[PDB]
Amino acid sequence: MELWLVRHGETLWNREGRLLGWTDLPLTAEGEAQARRLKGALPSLPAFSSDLLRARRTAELAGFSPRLYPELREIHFGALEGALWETLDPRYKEALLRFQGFHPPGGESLSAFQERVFRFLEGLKAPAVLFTHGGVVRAVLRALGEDGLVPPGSAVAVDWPRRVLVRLA
Repeated sequence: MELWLVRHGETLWNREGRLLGWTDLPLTAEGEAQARRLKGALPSLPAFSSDLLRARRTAELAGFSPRLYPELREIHFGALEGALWETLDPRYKEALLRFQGFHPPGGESLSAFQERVFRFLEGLKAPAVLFTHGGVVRAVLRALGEDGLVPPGSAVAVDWPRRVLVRLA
């Protein structure tokens, strides 16, 4: 089934290479500009969005009226929220780059995170546009034999659960 996965527009932390999970950062002015550029470029399918501000706002500026679901949230980084990637302990840095065996203290394990993501996709009955986060898009791409840290403000279409269709940046 055609699913479009859209990563929220830029926030400050995205520029500054900071871990951003459940911290509810707003879009920057450029992030709003990115979201507005998506309007009309994405098919007007029914929309769903993470309930975090930057996802909700991206959906709105993109011309959608999404239903909110906490299952589309980015992974919770717990004590690592806002952690500087530069000084991130090597054990976490390695786990993230590899996207496996990662469980930030006080936050969500990669396994719990991916389970809620894939189980949300399980409930979709028709093609939809999902406003969500980089970790969610990466979980899907990796399962489909590809990878990618898609930029903020961009989207990927996939034929769940079979293959990736197109990356729109």
